[PDB]
Amino acid sequence: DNRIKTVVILGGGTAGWMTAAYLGKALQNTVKIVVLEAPTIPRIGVGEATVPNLQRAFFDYLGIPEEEWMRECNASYKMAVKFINWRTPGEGSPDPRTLDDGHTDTFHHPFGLLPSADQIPLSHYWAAKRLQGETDENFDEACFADTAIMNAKKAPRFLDMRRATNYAWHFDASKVAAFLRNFAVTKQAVEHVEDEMTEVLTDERGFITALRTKSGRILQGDLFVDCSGFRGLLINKAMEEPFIDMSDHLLCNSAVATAVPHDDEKNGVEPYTSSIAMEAGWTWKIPMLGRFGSGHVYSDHFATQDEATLAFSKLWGLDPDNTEFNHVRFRVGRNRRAWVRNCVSVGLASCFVEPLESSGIYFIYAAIHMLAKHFPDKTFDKVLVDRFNREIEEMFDDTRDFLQAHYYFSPRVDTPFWRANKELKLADSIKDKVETYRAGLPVNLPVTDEGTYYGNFEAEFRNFWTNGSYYCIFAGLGLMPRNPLPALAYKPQSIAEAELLFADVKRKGDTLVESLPSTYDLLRQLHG
Ligand SMILES: [K+]
Repeated sequence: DNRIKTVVILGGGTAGWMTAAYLGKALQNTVKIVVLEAPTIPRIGVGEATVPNLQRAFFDYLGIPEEEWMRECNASYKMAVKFINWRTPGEGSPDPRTLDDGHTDTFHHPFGLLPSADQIPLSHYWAAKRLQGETDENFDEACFADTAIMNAKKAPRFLDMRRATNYAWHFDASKVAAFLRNFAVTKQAVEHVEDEMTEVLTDERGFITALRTKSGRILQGDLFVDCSGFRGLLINKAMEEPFIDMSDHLLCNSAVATAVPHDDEKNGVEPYTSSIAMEAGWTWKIPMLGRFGSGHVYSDHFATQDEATLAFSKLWGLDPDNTEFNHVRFRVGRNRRAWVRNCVSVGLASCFVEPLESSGIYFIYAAIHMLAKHFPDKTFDKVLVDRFNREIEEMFDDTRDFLQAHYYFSPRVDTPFWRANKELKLADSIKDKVETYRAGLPVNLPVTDEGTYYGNFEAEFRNFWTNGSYYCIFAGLGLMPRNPLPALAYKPQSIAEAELLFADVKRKGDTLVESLPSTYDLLRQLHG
């Protein structure tokens, strides 16, 4: 028996309890699991957004129904990230300004794969018509019916819970973590030790043999998972793995957040996350029932905590001296290696980017999934560790580049922050993709249908940011192809077939906007 016998997870929150619950299922009762988590001082719940695979890849794996967990964390529905004021100058405002060309400064990044005609995505037929003046429609409204549903604030399900569209979730992270702790302790026999870590004990090879807690108790184990957050108490301190700072790619390094009571009856509930451009970063808005989480992400090189706090307060008309605020300084980048010896980092201890595309929980689920597949024995085969590390670094570096593109192709030059973004270097892989896009070609064409894509985690993981996503961001920000895809000039029958697809998107939008309940009414039914 060369097998791991005990796994010790350092830290709770979403990373620790997701790791514990998932390995609890994956390891089929053959391994003892211990979580060491300090008792937490409650923070105001500032909200978290997600991607659509979360229910199939995580909660369904555990046998937890959607309704059951949503009801315990005041969850709500997300059909997109909506970008506001990313092309126009001025102070932070929740209200979209007007472009020079008359359009409102808003664009959406929704979920779902674009349809095709003649093996060409609908994106390309839209681009051809827009470049030739045959349409004035934006990409998002021409190509996704979700745009019209979100503009009317309708829900992504009917009141009988029939599905109408793709969606993800908004929720209180600290409640999801509590829900998962309860699940893991009562249904999977995870041991919860409520204490702080004071020592990390190592053998002659530098492998961890145990942690000591503040009370003096020693927790022995074979494999250690670092979910300790930005401090990286195992991976960075004890194992001495360097963190690669990537502030030469992304500038924001701080946030100030709160939760804002909201009149759902008067205003309705928006089925989407908003990203509101500010003078020295951007502000998230994550609606739940009765409230929204909000947070201004900023670079402390271009604004002081007080400046940021004032600009954030002015957005929502908060009184800055009579408001509860959380302040965070973050690490941007990743570890040189995520897994060293018998220490595997997951969550913030591993890697982090600002939540501009709701990547946080995804990075956790992906790391845990890959750990279960690369799960070691006590010989810790180096190839197994290497392959895991290689997946984590490519996943992170890919999303990092995608995020950088949101900033680099903003036309804003009104503040030193917006201008500073354009003096950073683009990474090679994203320069290559921009060039491809600019010639009218697709970037990262989806391999498969939407069922298979959101059904099989490996299919999404290998094609996470597809053609549709690059169009949403580049076209949204005003970067167009230099010309249409030249093949389209030879394909009049394919042009006409795409016209039918555009008409289908319009019909679906008009029909569903008439018949769907409001997001508010679906939430009221769900939360009982
Ligand atoms: K051991």
